[PDB]
Amino acid sequence: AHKKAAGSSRNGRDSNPKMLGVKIFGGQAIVAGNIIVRQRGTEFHAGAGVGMGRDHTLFALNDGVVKFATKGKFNRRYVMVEEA
Amino acid sequence: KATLKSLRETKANPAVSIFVKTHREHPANDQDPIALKNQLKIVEERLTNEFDKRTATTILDKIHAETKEYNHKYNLDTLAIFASVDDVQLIRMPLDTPERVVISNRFATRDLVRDMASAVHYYTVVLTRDKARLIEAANDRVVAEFDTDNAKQNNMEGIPFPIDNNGLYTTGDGGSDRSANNENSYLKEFFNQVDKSVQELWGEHKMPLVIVGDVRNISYYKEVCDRPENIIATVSNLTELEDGNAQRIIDGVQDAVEGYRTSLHEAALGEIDKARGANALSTDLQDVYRAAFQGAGETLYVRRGYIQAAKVDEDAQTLTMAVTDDAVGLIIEHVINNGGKAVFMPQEMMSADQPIALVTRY
RNA sequence: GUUCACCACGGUGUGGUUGAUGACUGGGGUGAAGUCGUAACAAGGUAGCCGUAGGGGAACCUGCGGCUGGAUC
RNA sequence: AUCGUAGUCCGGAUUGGAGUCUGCAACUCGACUCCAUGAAGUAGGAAUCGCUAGUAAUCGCGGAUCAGAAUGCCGCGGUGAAU
RNA sequence: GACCGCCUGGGGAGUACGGCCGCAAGGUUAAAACUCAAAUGAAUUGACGGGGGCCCGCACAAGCGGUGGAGCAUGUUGUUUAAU
RNA sequence: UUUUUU
RNA sequence: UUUUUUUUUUUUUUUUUUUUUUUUUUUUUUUUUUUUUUUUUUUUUUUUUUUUUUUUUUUUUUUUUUUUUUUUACCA
RNA sequence: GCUGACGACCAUAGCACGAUGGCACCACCUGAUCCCUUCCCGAACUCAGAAGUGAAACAUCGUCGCGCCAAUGGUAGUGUGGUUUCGACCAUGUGAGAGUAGGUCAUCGUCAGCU
RNA sequence: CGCUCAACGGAUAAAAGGUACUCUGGGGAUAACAGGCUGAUACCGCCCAAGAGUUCAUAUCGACGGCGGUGUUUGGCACCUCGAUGUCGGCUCAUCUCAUCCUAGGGCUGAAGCAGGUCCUAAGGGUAUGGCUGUUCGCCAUUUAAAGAGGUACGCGAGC
RNA sequence: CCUCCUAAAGAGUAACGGAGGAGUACGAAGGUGCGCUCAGAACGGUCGGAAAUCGUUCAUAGAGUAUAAAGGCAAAAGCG
RNA sequence: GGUUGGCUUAGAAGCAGCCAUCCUUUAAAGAAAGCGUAAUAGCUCACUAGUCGAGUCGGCCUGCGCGGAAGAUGUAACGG
Repeated sequence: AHKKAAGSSRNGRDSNPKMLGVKIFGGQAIVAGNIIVRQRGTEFHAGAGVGMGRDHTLFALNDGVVKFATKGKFNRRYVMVEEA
Repeated sequence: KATLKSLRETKANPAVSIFVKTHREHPANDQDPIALKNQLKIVEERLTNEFDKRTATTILDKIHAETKEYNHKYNLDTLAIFASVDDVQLIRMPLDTPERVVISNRFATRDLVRDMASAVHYYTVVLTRDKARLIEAANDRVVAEFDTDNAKQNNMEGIPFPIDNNGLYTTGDGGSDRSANNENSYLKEFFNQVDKSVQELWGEHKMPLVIVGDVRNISYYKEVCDRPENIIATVSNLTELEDGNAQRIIDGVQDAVEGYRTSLHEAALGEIDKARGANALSTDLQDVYRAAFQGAGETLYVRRGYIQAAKVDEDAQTLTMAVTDDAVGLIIEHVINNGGKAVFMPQEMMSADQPIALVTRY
């Protein structure tokens, strides 16, 4: 092992996947209760027709069509459920 | 001013150089005070004879103010005193010189010149089946040990010293069996890696190296060395290669270092012969002095204790036989001052019939 | 002349005695204002000394017997 | 009479200012005077000194040296113990 | 007076070596080189004793007041200076 | 009871 | 190498819990002494191996390196 | 024409600088009895009011100083098929970012009030 | 409500070792030898030229760096062989390579001569015996024109 | 078990790959209503300074978020 | 030709190194591009004039080539 080089650096940990991301994309039919976005924080904000859970899950409050839009003064990404 | 780089530049008048043979052990050093007294006696008498009594008295009181606290139980081989009208500098030397007094413009520094010309700076590679060490050694002292806290090992592409033999066979893994009898090959490759580190370090300094170790280890290393011409000595009777300290190792290599210095002095004879054949060697004291004073001599070869008094004048460039107390000292001073080299050859290698030679530049 | 006998040289072996040397080691002596202590000389601060044994860096200590070449009594 | 136990109406160093003398001359480097300031110091560790009676302790007053410059030296008396 | 033993400067040394004796510890017989001008005995005069006896002094004890802590005066050391 | 040295 | 143990005053050793640095021996100055010991009084004295890091605050918590000890480093 | 409320939109809408505005409106403003305020404070919140002023704020207007937006062309990358000296290249389909020219001192809706 | 059942889907409430005295079933699914792949390391070569060489980079040597060749050291991998491919050294007997040790031909030289140093060509032959140690090697003694470097299952145990 | 990367712009995705955390805390640090806005810098100011508290002016957050990291956070999810 | 430019250095004279690149006779001639000397010396070069007489010089890019290029049973690195 001639040059004293190889040695202890123990990091072989990693957490399990969380399966986040957009579940229902823009223009899709949706029924009330369907989860649209699983996220950490409000990467997307609930507009009209969609609510937010305690883990920032966005879900449909009513039936319709999912719409994504950027709006407001903060240029926030919003997801809406339009009655279409 | 305790150095050769200050004694040659302090050009006083009168400049008195006194040399006393001293002894390191008791009761040999019992007669060191008497020797000092006798040398100061002749110093006083000559100073009064050649100069005025007032200038002898000031110099002698200055010498006495420095020699009154001298401890003769800590004497080296020689006690040199360099006195002036204003300053006195006494130094102890491990060189042996013949007791004498030189009164001149400059301080008699040929013994310092000889001591500095005998200087050998070298590497010590200490080998073992389990490890390698590297020491830098000047003459008889260790300069450095080449451990973890060094600058010379900071940017290294090889294994830094001290190098452990962490071979797969030494730890018992790796893919080899003892019934294969690969141990000699393993030792050879380990010593090859050791030589790689040695060459990497030597490229930045380029000094000769002494190989210390078992006879078999030295053998393997010599067969594996990438620059075996730079090896000057091999010692195989040095003890405690792994635990003993660097000073102990350097103490144990001193016999081989002295043999190396002797070999260099033997080699100087061939260059003297080449100059003699090329008609560029002067051996008469007059010719040697003239060439040295006019800066024609590049190498001087003295016979290590060839003192000679003469009448020297730097107007007609003449040197008549006896005055200057050390005409050879003046020749050495001129050769060194004009950018030459001085070599103090041993008595058994330079004949007493021709005790001085000068290889000239033309 | 030959042969045998005696025998000098010389040879072989194995011892004895003794000179010079020998890594290393034991003590003795000399040499400086060295280090450690203070054992003895005063009752020397535990009287000392003799034999002997054990012990201890070192003078020494301790036991057993002996002596006075022991002061104070 | 007052102060009434306080770093004070204790202590008087140090510093600022203004002067008087002596002396050719007071910056280095004099002594006094005045005003202002007001420092440490609240009884002193280990240790250690003098004293047996007009003594110790305490209080002043002189002199030599000396133009000026004693808290030192040499003397004088006052009060005056303990053991 | 008879016979026997022993000494011949101090160390080295009652040691070494060799014998003999001893289980051993050791004993016994017993050198040399070298080294030093002394080493010793008895007595004398002193001095000294963590020897004895007797005695004195602010020596202690019994007391009074201090010094050692502060500031200042003065002297010394050390340091510093051209010199202190 | 505990006083080493020069 | 690996796993543990640690690194602090002159030395050898204590801490520590995030809110601080310790005995002892020294060393320096005193004092006793004819003078030195001994002894007695005073004192001084810590980048807490280094280096990132966390904290308002770290010698202390994390991480790295570096000395130290140990204990291991085996089968052909 | 202007002002205020609520919105669309979320910098070509912003910042900076300058000018205009007090008849309505708005804002400062006056006072602190009362409602209600202050871990203290009539600062803010609140109430009761019109002596003053458009100073500040605000609104509007002006500009290119900053910001912001931003082509065209080219380049990089890239799906598929092929080749390759493994850098890439060819055919086909796509095609940035940066940068440049340039643009920008917004545009609209509902209601009320003064003119 | 009671688990560092933390080997965290938790075998039992309850549990360490040794075997060179060993044994069975298997594996070239997987190590030790040798082959293969690779070439980091190694060895050899070349490029640049700071410097040393008294002057003078390039007679000789070549710092800092760069680029290759070989398979050749130390390694990496686990492809072959575990219904067996015997390990080191010696002996005997070899065979090949050339990066040449001697002998042969050369250029340069800090080549006067004698001796060398480097590099080019060259593989036809030749290329010690002993002391120590199991040694290969290595050191040492004495030689020789020289005592070459390697490959061949680190050639060769159905040859010892 | 959690966070980031590897992970090739949906998800998922391995290595004895590269980096860090967890095995809790809290009856308020939960609910609601109401209210508020941070860090830093400069200037002025008693002790008081580089930095305490006070006043002013800039300041989309360069702070905070019980804790690792990521993603979020002005209707603040931050602070009373 | 000033002139061995100055400095430095034993010596540094165009030519170890450091600091300028000036002037003069000029058709031209560097305070010198090399060899050389211990240093000078010496031999060349740049440059100019003459002779001859027609094309010539050196960089850049691109294609294909050359050297760099040594191995082990036998050619043995187009299968022949």
